[PDB]
Amino acid sequence: EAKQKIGFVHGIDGTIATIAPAASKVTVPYNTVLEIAVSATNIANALVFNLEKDGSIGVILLDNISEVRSGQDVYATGSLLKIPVGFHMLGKIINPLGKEIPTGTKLG
Amino acid sequence: GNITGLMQLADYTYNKTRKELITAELLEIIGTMTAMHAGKKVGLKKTEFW
Amino acid sequence: VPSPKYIEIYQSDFSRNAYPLELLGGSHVDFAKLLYSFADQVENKKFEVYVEDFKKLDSIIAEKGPFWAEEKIFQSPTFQGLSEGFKFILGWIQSEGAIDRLENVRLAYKELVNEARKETTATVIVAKEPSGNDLAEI
Repeated sequence: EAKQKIGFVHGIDGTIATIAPAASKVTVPYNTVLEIAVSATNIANALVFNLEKDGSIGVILLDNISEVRSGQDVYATGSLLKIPVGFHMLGKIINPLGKEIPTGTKLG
Repeated sequence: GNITGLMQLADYTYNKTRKELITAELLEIIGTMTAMHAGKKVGLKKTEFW
Repeated sequence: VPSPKYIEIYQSDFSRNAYPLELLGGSHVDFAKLLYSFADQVENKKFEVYVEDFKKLDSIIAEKGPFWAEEKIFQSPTFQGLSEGFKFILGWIQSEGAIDRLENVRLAYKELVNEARKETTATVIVAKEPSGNDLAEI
């Protein structure tokens, strides 16, 4: 399994991130998910909110924002946001990314 | 008949000041947005320097 | 000092000309398109010349620290090895204050190089040291 990158993060403002792309041939769709490699182990998902003429991607961050730094790489999934779905979800609370939270197949 | 006149006069002053307040919030926001962009206005400046 | 070929190209328009690739960016696209236009026109498609200047500059900064944008790039003892067109463009960037946007220039001139020569690269960052079995297996 090989991932596909588009660029790195130019800057961030709290929950927001702007992207500097590499290999300007490549494009990204509008409302796709982006996976940021804060480290080789951990990965943060994000969404593409807008695009610019210069070549850049305004992105909204959804997890592990504090770990984000400038100079990190980005990858693209190539699909809209989606969550696990089905009858196997009635008894458990979740995060809107589907991550089940502790407490004391199909996608959609 | 007098209370109604006072009431409509207050309904007008309230509904007018609500509009002036909404417009004022827009002016403040657009003033901050226009000031940021005007100060942050970027140009090429392809002119001689040597 | 700056040759009139660079002054004529500079005062003339260059961005609307034909290039190997429509380049994405803001102001930093011109600093690379002008390097490519010099390398293509006056230096006769000797692209790696300016690619060496970046390789030169990566060491020159280590000899001076990050306070090298202050210095006029023409007159200097360390910049003597640089190309005049490259010096002119560093001076133009010095005037515009875009010198913090340097690596976005080399990364684009590398694209135009890799597309004109049609040489797509593939970086490798393998191990604490390399080996022969994996150098032939990878």
